[PDB]
Amino acid sequence: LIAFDICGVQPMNSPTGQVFALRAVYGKDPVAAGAKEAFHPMYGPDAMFSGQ
Amino acid sequence: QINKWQTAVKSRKLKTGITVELAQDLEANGFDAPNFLEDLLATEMADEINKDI
Repeated sequence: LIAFDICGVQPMNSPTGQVFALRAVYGKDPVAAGAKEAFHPMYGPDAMFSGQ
Repeated sequence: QINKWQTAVKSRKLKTGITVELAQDLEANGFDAPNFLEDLLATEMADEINKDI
């Protein structure tokens, strides 16, 4: 076997568990169409958001 | 004069049946699954005994 050296495990102690995640979101409303992610790795920062 | 009042003992019988998956979910959800089952039957029986009496 390939074991599980290629994936996460996070074993359960209850069936049907869940995972949360945090996105830093800008534009005065974290939950809105078009809101943007501050630390997204592919998309660059809004270089002038805090500036001009 | 001495007379006697007699009767045979009669029976009551209950069963539940909990799958292993259910027992596992009960444990996960904070229930003592093996004791839960016994309390269910014991309680239901004791209640039925009170109804009978």
